[PDB]
Amino acid sequence: KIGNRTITLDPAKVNLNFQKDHIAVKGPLGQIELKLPPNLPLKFELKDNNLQITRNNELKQSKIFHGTYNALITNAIIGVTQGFEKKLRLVGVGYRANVEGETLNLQLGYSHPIKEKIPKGLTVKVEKNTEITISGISKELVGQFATEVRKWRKPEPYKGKGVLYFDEVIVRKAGK
Amino acid sequence: KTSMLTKEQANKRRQWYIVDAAGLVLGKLAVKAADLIRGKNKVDFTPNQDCGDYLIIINSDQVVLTGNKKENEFWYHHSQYIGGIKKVSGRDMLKKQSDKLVYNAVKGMLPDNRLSRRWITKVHVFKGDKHNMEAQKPTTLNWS
Amino acid sequence: MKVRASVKPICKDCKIIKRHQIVRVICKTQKHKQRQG
Amino acid sequence: GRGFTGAIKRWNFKIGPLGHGAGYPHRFQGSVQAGRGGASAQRVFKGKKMSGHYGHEK
RNA sequence: UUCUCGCAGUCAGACAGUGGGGGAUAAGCUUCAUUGUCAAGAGGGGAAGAGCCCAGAUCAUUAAAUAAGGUCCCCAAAAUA
RNA sequence: ACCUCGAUGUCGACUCAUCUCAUCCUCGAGCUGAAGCAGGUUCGAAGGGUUCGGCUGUUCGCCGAUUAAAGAGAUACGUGAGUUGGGUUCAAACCGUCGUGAGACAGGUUGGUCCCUAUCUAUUGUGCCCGUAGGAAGAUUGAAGAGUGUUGCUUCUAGUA
RNA sequence: UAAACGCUGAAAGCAUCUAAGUGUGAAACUAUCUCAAAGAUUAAUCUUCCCAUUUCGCAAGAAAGUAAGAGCCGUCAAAGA
Repeated sequence: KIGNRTITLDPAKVNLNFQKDHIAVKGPLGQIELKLPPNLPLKFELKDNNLQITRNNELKQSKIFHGTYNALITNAIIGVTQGFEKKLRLVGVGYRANVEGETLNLQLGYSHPIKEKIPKGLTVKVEKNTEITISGISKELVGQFATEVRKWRKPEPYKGKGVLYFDEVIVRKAGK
Repeated sequence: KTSMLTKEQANKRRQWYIVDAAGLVLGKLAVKAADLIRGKNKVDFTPNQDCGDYLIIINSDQVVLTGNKKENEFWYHHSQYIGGIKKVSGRDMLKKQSDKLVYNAVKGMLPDNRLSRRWITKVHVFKGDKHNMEAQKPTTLNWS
Repeated sequence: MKVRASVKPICKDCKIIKRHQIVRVICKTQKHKQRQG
Repeated sequence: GRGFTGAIKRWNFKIGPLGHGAGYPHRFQGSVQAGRGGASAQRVFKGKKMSGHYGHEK
């Protein structure tokens, strides 16, 4: 499963540091500060080119963390080595996007243009006026920022117009 | 008939102490606090007089509680007005008034008594650590 | 979502979730969302 | 300072018709009854609009 | 708890449990029989409570064993796993 | 069939309103057999507000007009030790019926007496003595709360999506 | 912050707004608008002024009770039964 699954390590630049209750990771993409609860039910024995986790006792919280912590560390590793990227497609004839500095501004169905600020640690690339590329090192922050972008405009079932999470299929409705 | 049980006669005196509350829960700390304030733990208890001692609390803003009662439990207090009920949570007290919270918590276990009225005020509750009461040379202790 | 007293599998994609001690059902259709089990 | 004012002016209330011979009293606080008996209200409640000294308020 | 004699008193009961009937195995309702209480007899438990539980009080005790019941504090009264 | 009938005065109309939500509008969210608009739908949601006129003694109820709406309950079918008795429930009188008769109608009909020098608590204002620790005079923190938290139309964006 | 919308993310290798972490969001709530205030006995704080007129009592001023102020009385008003 996940607790029984162990993941290798490629410490070309990545190194690990044990904090009081946190984890300091250094790699190609900045420094990663893993926030974990104090008095950790799990123990992360890290060796050369390998890491294995185990819980010192059997608790439902500990049983959950047996998979939760492993998945979180794996996601941290894949994020620091590659980053988390997402594409948003703004479909609409009058729906247009652009970015100046950290200020991304949109012309939408509202007569009022909408402005938003790029969060720290995430990079936004406006490759096209109808395409946005978010690239961070943490999946949580990029997902939350994508939600903040999409809350202003969402696709409609009658006719696709809004922010698709890289052009998914939607239910088709009709009306004249 | 009678053995003429005799107790102290105005020979009372209250001793000042210093206590810090950071890890104890409200109820199990407050019960012993009340027992110390009334002098219940002492052997020369007299209700005709007072036999308790002074007490000063340090850093009451750090009191912790079990479970989600900081966000789940609520405390009501009614003032005689429309909408006079004030409803508070544990975290709000940690944000606005923890000293008053613990003060009324200890007062709630006090008996309906004229002396307990004069006994609840004998405690000096501070969410900090410095006060003029330190000049009284209190006997610092713990587990009250 | 829908106010009920129980929850049933409306179709084969009606997963049962417990969000904030509240049991709801998520499925393909937006009309397939219920609450109050 | 308006001194001893009336609740009709202190609270700016309205008085109904004076025709049909509707008794002598017309300027009063209205009905102070909310409930009676030891089950519903049994008293006058705190925070009731009543007359008194008017003015001299910063 | 037999008879006689003298003096009576009461019939407007109620509550709780059981078996019911009526009412709806609705009603702190009515009708009943039975088992206990108050009435006619207080007390402790029951948050304070006539009918529930433990229980039946010559008086004085600043004496002991207790019943029901209870032991974080108010409020005497325990802890271990 | 009960604490109350050696007395707990009511139907309504005017005044005072309050609280609550099973929310009517204003607030927010979700689904649609939600092209838009106008919506229906389910919930959180009690801060504010939710009309006028005619008839009925009638509360109610019917009708017309108007706003976003003209929500629903409780407080002794709230509210006379705050006003009125229009009806209602004293005799008085008639109509229709009944009793042969005194009379009665859960029929109509006309009018047909509402007492109070405030004791206390609560409650709205304002003072007297003391406290606030030597006496006096100012300025405060804020402990605690309270008032207040209504909302429509037009235009632009734009007849734009 | 409620409802509600969420990201990561397990048990449940998928997935999941929740379990840890991380948010948005209600005419309601804590404030910001206004009133008011230490009898807030919870009796608080700051500043200012007055002076210790030799000398006592069951504990100190019997006796000169202020150099400060207030009160009694009058004129009154922006007050005001």
